[PDB]
Amino acid sequence: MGLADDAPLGYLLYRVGAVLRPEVSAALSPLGLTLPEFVCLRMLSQSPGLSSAELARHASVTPQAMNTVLRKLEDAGAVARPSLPATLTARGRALAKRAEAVVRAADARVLARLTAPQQREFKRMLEKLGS
Amino acid sequence: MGLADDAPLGYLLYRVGAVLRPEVSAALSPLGLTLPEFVCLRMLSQSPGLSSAELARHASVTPQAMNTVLRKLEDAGAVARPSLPATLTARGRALAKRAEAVVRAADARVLARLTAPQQREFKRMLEKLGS
Repeated sequence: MGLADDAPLGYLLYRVGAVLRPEVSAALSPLGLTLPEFVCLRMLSQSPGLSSAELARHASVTPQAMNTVLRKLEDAGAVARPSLPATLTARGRALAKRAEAVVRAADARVLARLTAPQQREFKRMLEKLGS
Repeated sequence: MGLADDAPLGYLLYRVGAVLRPEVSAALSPLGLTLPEFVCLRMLSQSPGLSSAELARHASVTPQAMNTVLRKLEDAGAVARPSLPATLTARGRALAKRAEAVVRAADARVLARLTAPQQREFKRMLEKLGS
C-alpha cells in the first residue's frame, strides 16, 4: 500500500504507520512477543479453536508463517500443544490481556506527540476520511 | 496491523486505509490493473530487470503471488516474455505512467473530503506523527 500510493495522503499515512509499527513491536518485545505472535494470540483469545489456516487467512499471511508463529507461541507455553485447531493456555490468556494493554499504551504514546486539542481535531479528521 | 493495534490511532488509521485502498483499486480497474499488479508494474518501471523473488521481497509478498502477478502482466502485454528477471514493454512503461497518474488522482479525491485549510492542518499533523 505504501508502494501503491506514494501521493501525499497515502505516503503520510504510510510514514505514521512506520512509526506506530516499531512502537508497538518495541512495547511487545519485553513480553517475549513479536507483532505477528501478538496478532495470533489476540485472534485465539477472541476465537478459541480456530485452525492455523483460518488464522492465516484472517491475518492475511501464509499458512506456513502462521504455523511458525503458532510454534513459537507453543514454545512460550502460551498456545496449548496441538493445519490443526489451536487454543490458549492460562498463561496464554493472561499474556494476551497484558499484551493488549501494552499495545493500547503504545498507541497513546504516539498520539501524545500532539497536544490534546490537536488530538481531538486529528481524530475527527481521520474519522471523516475513514467514514 | 489493523489486527495488531485496535486502540484509537491505529484503528482510525486502519479505517482511512480501508477507504483509500478501494479508491485506488477502483481507479486502477478501468486500466485492467489490480493493486498488486500496479505495485509490481511500478517497481519494474523504477528498477528494470529485477527478478520475481526480488520483487516479491520488496512487496512483502510470496514469490508465488508475485509470479502470478507477473503472469497476468505478461498476459496484458505490459511485462515482456521471460524466479526470472522481468522487464516492461513499451506498453508496460506507458501503462505504468498512466496508472501512477490515476493513483495520485485517487489520493487527492480522498483528501478532498476535507476543506483546504483542514487538509493543510491534517497533513502537518500526520507529518508530525510520522517524523
